[PDB]
Amino acid sequence: SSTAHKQQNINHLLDKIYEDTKYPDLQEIAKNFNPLGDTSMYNDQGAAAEVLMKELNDHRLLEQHHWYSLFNARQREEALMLFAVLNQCKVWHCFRNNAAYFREQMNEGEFVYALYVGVIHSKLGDGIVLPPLYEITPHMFTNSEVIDKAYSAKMTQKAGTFNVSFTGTKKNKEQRVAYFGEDIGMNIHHVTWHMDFPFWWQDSYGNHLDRKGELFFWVHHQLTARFDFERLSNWLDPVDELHWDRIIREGFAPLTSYKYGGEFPVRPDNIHFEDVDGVAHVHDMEITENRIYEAIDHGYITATDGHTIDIRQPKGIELLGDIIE
Amino acid sequence: ESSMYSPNAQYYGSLHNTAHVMLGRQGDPHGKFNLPPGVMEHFETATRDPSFFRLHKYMDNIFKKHTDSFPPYTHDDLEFAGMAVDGVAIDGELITFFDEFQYSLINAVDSGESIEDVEINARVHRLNHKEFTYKITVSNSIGSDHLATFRIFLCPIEDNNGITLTLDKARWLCIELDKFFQKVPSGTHTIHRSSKDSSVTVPDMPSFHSLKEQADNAVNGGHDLDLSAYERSCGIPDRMLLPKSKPEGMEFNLFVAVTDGVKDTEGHNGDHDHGGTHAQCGVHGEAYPDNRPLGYPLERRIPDERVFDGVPNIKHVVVKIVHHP
Ligand SMILES: *[C@@H]1O[C@H](CO)[C@@H](O)[C@H](O)[C@H]1NC(C)=O
Ligand SMILES: [Cu+2]
Ligand SMILES: [Cu+2]
Ligand SMILES: [Mg+2]
Ligand SMILES: [Mg+2]
Ligand SMILES: [Mg+2]
Ligand SMILES: [O]
Ligand SMILES: [O]
Repeated sequence: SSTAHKQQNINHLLDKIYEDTKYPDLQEIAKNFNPLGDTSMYNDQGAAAEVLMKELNDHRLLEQHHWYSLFNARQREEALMLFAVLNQCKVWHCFRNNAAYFREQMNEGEFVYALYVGVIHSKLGDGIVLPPLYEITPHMFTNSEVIDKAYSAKMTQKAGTFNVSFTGTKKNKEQRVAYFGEDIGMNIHHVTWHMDFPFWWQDSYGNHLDRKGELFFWVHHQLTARFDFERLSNWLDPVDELHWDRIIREGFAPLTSYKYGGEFPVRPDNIHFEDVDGVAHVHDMEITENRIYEAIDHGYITATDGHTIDIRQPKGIELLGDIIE
Repeated sequence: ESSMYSPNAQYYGSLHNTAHVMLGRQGDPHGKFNLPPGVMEHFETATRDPSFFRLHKYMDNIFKKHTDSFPPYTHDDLEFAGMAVDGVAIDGELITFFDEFQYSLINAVDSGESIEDVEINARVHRLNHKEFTYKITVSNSIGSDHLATFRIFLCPIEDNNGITLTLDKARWLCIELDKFFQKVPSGTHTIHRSSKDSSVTVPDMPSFHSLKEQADNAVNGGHDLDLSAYERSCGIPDRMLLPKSKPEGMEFNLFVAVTDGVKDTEGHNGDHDHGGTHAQCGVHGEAYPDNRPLGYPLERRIPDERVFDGVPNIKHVVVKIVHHP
């Protein structure tokens, strides 16, 4: 319940995340703790814990050892159910005990996500430093070749340090700027910005995220402008913009893999967008784009009942970030 | 090409000449717009058009399939017995720059009946380079002096992606810088060859004004006119002997092959004057003086660089060319 103990608890919870916990205290908690045993530890008197326990007891949660994507609606909903519990804990023993309990029940990708945003958005997390995700889930930051050498080092029980090279070949001019988007710290900057300012945030979680929609515009504007500065530094032209009715010129082979789920897929050069089953038609993206530009060129956003919300004012850019993200 | 030497124009047609017209007319392919022929339809103008070089690489690759079909040269094919190239060096820096050149536009304008001419000139910026001297040290361990052909090429080391080229990947990219025949005395001697004497290049043409002045002065004074110091107009301009290179400098391979001049010039005399442009423009009124295939010894595949490295009469060295902006 002090910062040293909280930091150690988090360190332990995130250690060797693909395996059952090796810490005797956390194993005991995962075995014996009942998230519904004392609802006085929650600000919602157990409402969020009841929702998550029902999903768990009905065998409706994603299995362990499976890929996780925050953009997958149902998997995100499951991670946010655990976030919701952690976010309701009044004191650290509630936060730690629920984390230990659900670590052993829930998918590891969902758990890591929920624990990180739980620490970030709870006052109980104040003073904790989250370990870098590239050491908690290295597969998401390390190409498959190096992971295999790590797998080989483990299979052979020999220590080693292995050099990571950038993806692609020298024939690929885009490799000239791979040090930007592949930098592990740039990746942590990006994930952490979205953890700090999540698109799923609702103020019923406890507070408002000030100017979030405008900061969404700004942080990505700066990523784009910074990338273009690297291109300029490497005798490359600025990036083109995507358009739904034109080819995506530059393909990509990540040469990276999930821990569970297989290799990340590749995209060939010069492809037209295809409709994605279960997601959207390309035409839907064009219509959505058109509707956003209609608001911009009207000078107002149209509310659900048809009334106008003026955006010809300083908060207009923020409201646009709200509707665009 | 095709030329009137073609044994069967009815069947093989005229790929290259027809392609000049096909490309030249793509701005008005059906004659609907009354446009005149394109720049590709004149030898004066064809190289102005970027597509000239795409068309001529296409044609070059046709020839290359034939030249690639022969067996690679062997050590015994290439060795000039008892002739070693001990060293290749250049006296003077390899430096390029742009300077100014003027020519008259008077013939382009319309002259009035009994109104006086006025001087009207164009001033163009043209590539140029400083003079330099090859120093090729050769050891003749044959028991007598021997005629030798010195063949000098400039070859890329790396491509535009910074990838180091094999000899086989460089050879078709090499540019001819010189070819000359010279008696090599017994022993070790350094042959000196000025850049200005290249058999690949010819100087800038004398102006029309200068030719009029010289002819008029001779006719009006009853003097003989001796223009024999003037060279032919066929040949790479002296000023363009070297590629522009970069202000930061670029490194290239300077390739020197010394071959048996008695064999190469058999029937064409190694003492006779072969003019100043015989490498690509031949000898006016005479047979071509070098019996070897054009491009020798780089015109066949070199899959095994060890073969060339084991031939004492072949040597390449790294040189640097700097552009002065
Ligand atoms: C890995 O990189 C280090 C320094 O960056 C270097 O000392 C070592 O030679 C490299 N290892 C391999 C196998 O190339
Ligand atoms: Cu983002
Ligand atoms: Cu031609
Ligand atoms: Mg599945
Ligand atoms: Mg000459
Ligand atoms: Mg050899
Ligand atoms: O040509
Ligand atoms: O040509």
